[PDB]
Amino acid sequence: HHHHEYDWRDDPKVNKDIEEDIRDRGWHPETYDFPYTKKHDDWVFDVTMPSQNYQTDLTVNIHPENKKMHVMKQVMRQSYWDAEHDMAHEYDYESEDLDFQCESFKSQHFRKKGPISQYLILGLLPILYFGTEFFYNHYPDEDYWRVAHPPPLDYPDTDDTDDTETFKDYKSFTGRRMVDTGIVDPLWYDIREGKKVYYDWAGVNQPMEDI
Amino acid sequence: QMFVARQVVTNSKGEKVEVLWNAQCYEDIAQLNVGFAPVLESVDYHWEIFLWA
Amino acid sequence: ILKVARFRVLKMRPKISTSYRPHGKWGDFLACIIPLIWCINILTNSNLIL
Amino acid sequence: MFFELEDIKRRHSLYWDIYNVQGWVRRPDSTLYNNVKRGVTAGVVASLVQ
Amino acid sequence: VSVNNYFYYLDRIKKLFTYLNDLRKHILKKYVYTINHKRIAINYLYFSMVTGLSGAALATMIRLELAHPGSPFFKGDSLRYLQVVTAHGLIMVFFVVVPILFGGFANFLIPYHVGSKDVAYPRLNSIGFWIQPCGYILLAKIGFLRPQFWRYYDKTSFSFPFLEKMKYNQYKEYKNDYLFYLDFLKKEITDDHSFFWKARKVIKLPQYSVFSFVPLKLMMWKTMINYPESFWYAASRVVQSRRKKVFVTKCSARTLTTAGWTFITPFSSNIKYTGVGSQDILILSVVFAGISTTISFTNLLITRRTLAMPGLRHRRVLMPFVTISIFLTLRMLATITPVLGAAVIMMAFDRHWQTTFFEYAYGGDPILSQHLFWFFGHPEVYVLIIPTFGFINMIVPHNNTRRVASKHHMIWAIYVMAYMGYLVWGHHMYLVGLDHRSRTMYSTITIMISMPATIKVVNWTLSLVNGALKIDLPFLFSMSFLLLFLVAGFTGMWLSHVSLNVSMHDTFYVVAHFHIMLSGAAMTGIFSGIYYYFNALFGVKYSRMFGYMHLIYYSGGQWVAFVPLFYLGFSGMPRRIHDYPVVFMGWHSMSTTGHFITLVGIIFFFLMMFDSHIERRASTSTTLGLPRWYKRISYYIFKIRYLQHTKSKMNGIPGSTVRLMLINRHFVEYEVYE
Amino acid sequence: ALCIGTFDIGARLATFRWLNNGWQRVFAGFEFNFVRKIPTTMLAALFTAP
Amino acid sequence: MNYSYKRYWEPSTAEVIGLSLSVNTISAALTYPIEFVKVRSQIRTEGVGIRSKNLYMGINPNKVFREIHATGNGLRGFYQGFESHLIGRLSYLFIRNLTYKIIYDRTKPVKAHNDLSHREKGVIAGFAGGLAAFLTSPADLVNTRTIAEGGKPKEWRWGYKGLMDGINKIAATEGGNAALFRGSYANVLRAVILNISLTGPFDYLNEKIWITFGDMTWNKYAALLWASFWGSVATLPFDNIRTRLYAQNADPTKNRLTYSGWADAAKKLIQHEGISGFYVGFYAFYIRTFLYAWTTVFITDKITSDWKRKAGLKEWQI
Ligand code: HEA
Ligand code: HEA
Ligand SMILES: CCCCCCCCCCCCCCCCCC(=O)OC[C@H](COP(=O)([O-])OCC[N+](C)(C)C)OC(=O)CCCCCCCCCCCCCCCCC
Ligand SMILES: CCCCCCCCCCCCCCCCCC(=O)OC[C@H](COP(=O)([O-])OCC[N+](C)(C)C)OC(=O)CCCCCCCCCCCCCCCCC
Ligand SMILES: [Cu+2]
Repeated sequence: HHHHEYDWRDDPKVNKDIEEDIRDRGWHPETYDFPYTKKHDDWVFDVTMPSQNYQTDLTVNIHPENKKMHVMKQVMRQSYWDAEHDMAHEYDYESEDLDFQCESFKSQHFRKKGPISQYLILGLLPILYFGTEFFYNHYPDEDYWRVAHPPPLDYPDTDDTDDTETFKDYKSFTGRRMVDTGIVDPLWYDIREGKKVYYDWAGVNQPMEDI
Repeated sequence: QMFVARQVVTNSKGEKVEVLWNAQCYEDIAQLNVGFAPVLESVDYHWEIFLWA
Repeated sequence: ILKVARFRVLKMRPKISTSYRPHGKWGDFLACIIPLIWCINILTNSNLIL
Repeated sequence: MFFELEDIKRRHSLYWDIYNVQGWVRRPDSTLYNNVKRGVTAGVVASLVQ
Repeated sequence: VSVNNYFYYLDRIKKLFTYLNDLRKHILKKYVYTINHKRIAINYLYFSMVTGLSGAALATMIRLELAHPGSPFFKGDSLRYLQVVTAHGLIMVFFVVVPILFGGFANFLIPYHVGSKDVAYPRLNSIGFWIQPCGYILLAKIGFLRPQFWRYYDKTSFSFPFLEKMKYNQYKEYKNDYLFYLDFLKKEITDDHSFFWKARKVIKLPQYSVFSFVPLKLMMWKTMINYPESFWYAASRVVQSRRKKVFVTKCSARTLTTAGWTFITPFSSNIKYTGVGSQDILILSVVFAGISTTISFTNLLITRRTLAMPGLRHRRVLMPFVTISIFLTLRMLATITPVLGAAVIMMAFDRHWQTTFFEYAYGGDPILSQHLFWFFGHPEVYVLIIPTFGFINMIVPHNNTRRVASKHHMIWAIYVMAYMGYLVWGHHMYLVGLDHRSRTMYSTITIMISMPATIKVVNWTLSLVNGALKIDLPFLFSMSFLLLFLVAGFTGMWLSHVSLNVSMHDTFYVVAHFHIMLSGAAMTGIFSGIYYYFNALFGVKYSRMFGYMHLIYYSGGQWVAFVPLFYLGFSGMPRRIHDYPVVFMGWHSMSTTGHFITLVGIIFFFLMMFDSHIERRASTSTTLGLPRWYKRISYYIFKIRYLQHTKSKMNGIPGSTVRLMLINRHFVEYEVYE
Repeated sequence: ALCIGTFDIGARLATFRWLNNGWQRVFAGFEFNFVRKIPTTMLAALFTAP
Repeated sequence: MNYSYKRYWEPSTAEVIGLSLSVNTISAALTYPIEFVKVRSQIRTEGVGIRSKNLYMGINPNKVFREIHATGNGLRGFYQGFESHLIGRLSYLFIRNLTYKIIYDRTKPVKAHNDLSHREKGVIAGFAGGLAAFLTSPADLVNTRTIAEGGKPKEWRWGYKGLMDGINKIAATEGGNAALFRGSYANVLRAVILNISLTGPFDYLNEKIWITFGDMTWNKYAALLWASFWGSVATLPFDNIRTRLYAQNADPTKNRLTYSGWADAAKKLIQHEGISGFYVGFYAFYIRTFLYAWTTVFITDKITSDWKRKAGLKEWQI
């Protein structure tokens, strides 16, 4: 039972640093009782339907299009947990508290929503987990997610990458004729100095240096 | 959500009895609002649906 | 699709469904004629190929 | 070196992969001046008509 | 009087520590040690979200590999691709759909719908939930794990010399025989307590007779004499040489693979073909999954038979259709779990004891293994699909505020489908050479499973008509489920055509069939059930905007991802190949695009959960306490309360005249005035 | 229109091109990994929003 | 990874002094109103703390900015302390860079690709920052009080029209030059923590992103965002306590809370505000740190890359 004293720092009316949630205009979950037993919606008239009797009043016509503005009724704010009180309500005394269910219905365990930042993880779970399975674990391998760079001129060996030979294969007689056939696309690089420079239309990045 | 309607009738005993048409759910107690306020919101979330077994 | 999407929402002539129980007996037999025709066609074509 | 944070630049050895044409490869025509020119042209024409 | 305590910050810190300890105890007693079925179901749902993300990541790996030919993802690692495919299939069947449905929905709704205080075995419920994670981990990480854990550039020759103990076998001779030991010490030392690595390079330096090729990390024994780790650091990634070629072998252990989620023999049941490792992991994990399923269906079926409410002991027509479907699937799992367990136990015995259960040379037959697995197999898929029928049969009448078309006939249709599930197991074995009598029996009993499903379709369609429709978010998911189930059902019926199945067995046509059935229809029904019980699951109203985004991206993504798979199946694309003819790359790319659309939908679903828990608004049922308008007086009461509620909502919003005035006079930017 | 197509629409287009020029397509298929362009387009829209 | 450093070209003492002074002046001019808002936010909760709940915890930087602009001075009213903040910032940077360059040149490794470890560089930077913050404590004290006198009653305002004016007023009213170093220890701690909480995380995430994604261009900026976040987390409590000690008037009557030192300030912050009170103005401080670091790193990278290209370093050495 009971409650602590008054502190103006906790009062939104006095402490202007407390930002007001306009979606909680008429709802104060800290005053909620469990189970909820307070009526907050009853008959409302004189909004568009007058509360008086003009059914057979030939001098009065009802125009609901002229509905006067009223205070907006926000959707009901869910209850917020009172941690300590909750941790004092569901607390168990070992070997001195009987294993029984009380007669009062207030012993029911009600679910009151808590902090929100935890669900931020739930917001980013499909991203982070995927990163955890592709970036942190580097699956399938290290070089898949890296930006693609071709190997340099004749690296790591002329067997895997016979670029120089390919150059000759495109500068020899036969190679030229092959390009004339149109079944072989033109050469996609040039050997300048000891470096291989890809043409702009090739569509690849330049090879990295041998640092 | 407690009672959708109220009614006053007279039985064969001449008594002015009260009948409260409750709010129902379609086969799902999960979809039933187990509340004790004259409202329409589902404010109460009971962890133990059958508290006293 | 037309009847449900154009005349079955709350604002467009809904129906007061006063029906305690389903009372269908041979509706399954009548409706399963179309699957029966499909089975006949599949069996005939498959056997003729086989 | 200059302030609290040092943007350490690290040299790295060569790496390469099997394929080269399905990742991030900056286009040659995508320069600052060219992008600004084309975007400004399209934007001013569309804005004038709008 | 005035109190000047020197430790006020310290009083605050003491209160913080007390709060943290009390909160730890509260969390342990409420979410870890609890037997509460609702909390256990919520934990099941979150664990299932994690496992569904794992399965989606595995499917993403598969689709990235299949995006275009040439093995762009695994780079020729066919064994790794097969392991990934098997893990995806197994954890999607046994650790996403089954956990979601049974764990979450059963443990949440059976106490509700049947009307029982918790379950018959709360201990068994907790046990099943907390034994799920080990099987999930074992079945989901076989794509990352194999006994050949080292990569092709890992110089095993740097550390494996430290493994060979046959090098010191000579000294083992004289440990119990000192007689000649002194003579053994008079020999010539060649490689005694020393390691020599042969030249790995051609060095032309005649000044040096011998060149030391000791690994660079093994030179200073001091640094290694106090390090409590194996010598693998000297062999793990110590060379820059790489071979970025598809044809090079990155495993050198061709046997280290798996045989798909359908264990095919003798491939599964022989170390000669599937080496020790992932295959054994899968077999024993299936044993464990069978044990967990046994616990689950025991706990759930004893509850309804014993702890049911007095009026719903035997009248299954009164329970919600999801509960009817769950109980039917639990009985089906009760029947098939012993068969599956026997099959996998026989596979394990054949692998590690050479019992030759499936070796034809001396009596065995792999066809027996196929028969056992598929006897379990098809009833498993019918277990997976049926509860979604319950989800739609609950959601559609709720929003339409009318009775379902024929609940009795739908129940008998799903029950006869369950009956036929035990005589159609052979339609997966048309080509294995079964006798024509059995093959015809399987075909004729399979084609007649279209009879019960069409009853379900007709009943859903007739439930959609002649009622007061209240469009919600679960309803749209129900429509998506119906649309997806229309396609997969008729394609599967086509798969019972014998000649077509001959031309479509083990094909992406079958893949698209059971993915439109499972990935599309079953997961869409699961999502619809989640939205339908969102308040019951979380206590707050869900987020319409991100929910609609998830609905749009997830539902269409299934079509975009699995219609091209139909087109590929008609083109002759065999399953379980990471490389294919280049005439399939367009539709494979379209399928991967659809999969990424589905991933965006999943992102939107997690975002909608996050935004709903930001919102923190109490949910109001659309029925307003009158689910059924059995009487015109009930209709009048609902209409009055609905008008009052709408009037209450429309406060703070200006009237029609004011809004029209503002809209008409919005524009205020003029040049010349009077 | 000149002011808004030079500094707003043109800036949007220039930032989008500067951020999304290098995402190459697939030769005979479709750009399956379009999710890589979502954080990039979000950054482009945020940068040119004000 | 210690082989991977790239120190082929190292700027001279004059070069580092000039570049640091110029680029840091530009950054401080760009991002001073953010620090004005941050100091303003830390003062309006000097004894109240965070009293809102859930997503509303903290003080809205946009709300503070709107109020300060509605004061009537406009954007020009955010640089009152910038008149004195710039001199203090530049003096701190000059002293810190001199000490850092001297200690580094007396201890740097011989090989151009070998650099001191993050721990050694953190020790050097912490010593340099502590020394410079102790030497620039009067300037930082004058700067903070100029910002502080906007959210305080007319009786509590010091009324400093500049930097030398503030120095003279403090040396006269509060006893002497010894009163110029109020909060000097707090400033020293703030500089020490700030000098060690950025390079570490920045290099961490930059190298890990490179390993994951190769030599892309967003790697350094994402790492800078991460480093700014972690530096703000590590430094904000010390900066908050420094602001509290700077804004504490000599007269005990003109103080919402009276502190006898850094420990007393921390104790009272924990007692009245709580643990969450140290991170008031986190968004403003983090945005300021990120923008300052981005401007400085970008301009320094451009200038130093141009100088390396002029000097003749190979493109992989730049
Ligand atoms: C939950 C999953 C699920 C469901 C419900 C089904 C349902 C059906 N399945 Fe199948 N199936 C699988 C999951 C499922 N299946 C899996 C996973 C495999 C492969 C296992 C593996 O090998 O890996 C498989 C394999 C499989 C094969 C083997 C293909 C091959 O390998 O050769 C065959 C063929 O007989 C088949 C048939 C059927 C039939 C006839 C139905 C019927 O029950 C469906 C009938 C339903 C309808 C008929 C309703 C549709 C209604 C209509 C009115 C359609 C008409 C509409 C239009 C034409 C617009 N299935
Ligand atoms: C129900 C099971 C299930 C599900 C959902 C899926 C989903 C998907 N499947 Fe698969 N699949 C199988 C069962 C499933 N699959 C089986 C049994 C096999 C055969 C194994 C074999 O061939 O041996 C198979 C094989 C298979 C292959 C074969 C590869 C090959 O043979 O070449 C491919 C490749 O295209 C593929 C693709 C996909 C894709 C792109 C999805 C996408 O739909 C993925 C979308 C992601 C989700 C659907 C997860 C939902 C996310 C959540 C986090 C849910 C959790 C949240 C809650 C609801 C609480 N699947
Ligand atoms: C220890 C605690 C946890 C640590 C977790 C660490 C990771 C956290 C999660 C990731 C954060 C975001 C990082 C984005 C960086 C993007 C940079 C970039 O250009 O990337 C290019 C890459 C690759 O683009 P690509 O398609 O051109 O390259 C394919 C590979 N080659 C080059 C061979 C053709 O794209 C992405 O990474 C897209 C990221 C989108 C946003 C999602 C982030 C997670 C991504 C996981 C893998 C991809 C799954 C896609 C579907 C996801 C659905 C959920
Ligand atoms: C992101 C910006 C995108 C801009 C795209 C469009 C660009 C082209 C159009 C630009 C129009 C605006 C600039 C006009 C410049 C010329 C006028 C001028 O400078 O006059 C002298 C102005 C006059 O200011 P003034 O306020 O005295 O104006 C005089 C009129 N009264 C007094 C009545 C209000 O002087 C200054 O601005 C002095 C300060 C220098 C600039 C400071 C910039 C600060 C930027 C924000 C920093 C962060 C703040 C906190 C944010 C929230 C917390 C994190
Ligand atoms: Cu089957």
